Amino acid sequence: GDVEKGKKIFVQKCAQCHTVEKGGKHKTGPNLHGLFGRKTGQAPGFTYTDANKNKGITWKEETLMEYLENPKKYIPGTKMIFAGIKKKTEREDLIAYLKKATNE
Amino acid sequence: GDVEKGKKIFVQKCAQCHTVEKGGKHKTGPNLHGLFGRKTGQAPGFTYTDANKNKGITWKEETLMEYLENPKKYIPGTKMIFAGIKKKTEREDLIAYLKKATNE
Ligand code: HEC
Ligand code: HEC
Repeated sequence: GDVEKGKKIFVQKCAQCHTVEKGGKHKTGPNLHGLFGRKTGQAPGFTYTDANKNKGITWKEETLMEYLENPKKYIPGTKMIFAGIKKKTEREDLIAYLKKATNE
Repeated sequence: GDVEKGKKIFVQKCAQCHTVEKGGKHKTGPNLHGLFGRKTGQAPGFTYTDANKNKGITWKEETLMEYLENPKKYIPGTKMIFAGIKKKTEREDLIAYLKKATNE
């Protein structure tokens, strides 16, 4: 496998949701450091879907190859969920901005 | 509603997938200009999910307040699916980079 190319692909298709650095922060997705040898859905502090939580497989070259070709196929139920906004005043302020900008 | 606050929220939580300016572009999500007083899934040239496409309700403060607190709940089926990496060589390259970066 070609590392330099893989780095570019990661930066374009994955970096937006995942960090790989040790101690890396969780974003939309979980930090991926120490991924090889780790079972699905074990990154401490992250909230996985039951699908990702129960896949029951170990991440490594082979599993990643199948998974990466089509995530939903390998782990039916895996998806990105649009983060809700629980605070009422925040939703009110956001809508006020939306009402103005989407109409100007 | 506090426009100034909504503006910051929008930019930090929504701008990455949505643009609101008239003639704006579609990103991971559709441009939201003209959103109010119009039914769901009406953005020209954007392919929504059947879920978002058939919610049928009309966007306005009321409906937006309920939707924003929990998208999935107000529109069962709305989500983002993880795109696969069709090219076998890219998957290999990506995996090599991950193997390097997640251990170092
Ligand atoms: C956000 C829009 C993401 C993009 C783009 C990518 N992934 Fe992701 N990934 C994301 C989340 C929120 C999740 C968990 C979803 C769930 O079902 O709970 C994941 C998970 C993974 C995993 C598994 C991690 C684990 O089990 O600990 C891997 C290995 C993974 N994603 C890899 C990955 C790569 C390499 C991406 C680009 C090709 C990529 N993801 C993009 C969110 C997002
Ligand atoms: C990218 C990950 C997104 C983020 C972050 C936000 N939204 Fe989004 N939004 C996104 C998509 C891909 C879709 C459509 C999905 C589908 O089911 O087809 C949407 C949809 C909306 C809509 C409805 C548009 C319509 O009915 O025409 C609204 C009102 C909306 N999104 C608003 C919104 C706001 C204000 C966000 C941040 C607070 C936000 N979304 C983030 C993708 C993404």
